[PDB]
Amino acid sequence: MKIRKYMRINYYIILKVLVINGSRLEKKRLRSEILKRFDIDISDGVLYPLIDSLIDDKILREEEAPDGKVLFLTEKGMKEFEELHEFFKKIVCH
Amino acid sequence: KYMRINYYIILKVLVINGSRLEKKRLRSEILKRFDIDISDGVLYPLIDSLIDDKILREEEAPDGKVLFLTEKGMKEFEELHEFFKKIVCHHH
Repeated sequence: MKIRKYMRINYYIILKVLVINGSRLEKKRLRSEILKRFDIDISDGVLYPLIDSLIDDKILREEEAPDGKVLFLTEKGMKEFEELHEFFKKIVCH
Repeated sequence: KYMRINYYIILKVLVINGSRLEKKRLRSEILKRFDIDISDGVLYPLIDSLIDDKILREEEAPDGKVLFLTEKGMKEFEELHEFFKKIVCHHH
């Protein structure tokens, strides 16, 4: 296996927070969710570009809703999460 | 600069090998231990950068240059390991 572009902790964390919330989360809550679940504070200027890349690569989907935009994890994204989860488990965990 | 995960894998492979490893065996060891293929194009300059950071040191020897994780190096791995472990392993 070669190292691939999403093998970064912040991508894993974003995908994990989606899976945690049943593959659906309002965009305005992502930063808070990450902070409360992982104790990590990602700035806006770093976070939302990561989100954009995921959305434009069809890992995430975004639907415009009246009370904020909603993020969805796609089938492609769930498969990527599973790949990333196995990768990080293999190199980090016992 | 390179993706940080490479830095972690390098330090981990050194720690697993008792903080010492022949430079030539690093690529093979990473593949053996983790089934991860990392290029010499990434590995070698990254090693030089970690040497400038005093994270590794490089002894000359036959049958080749030997890499050593410093005390600084070991502390930096532990910190990063603890950081990743809480995120990834048995989290929530």
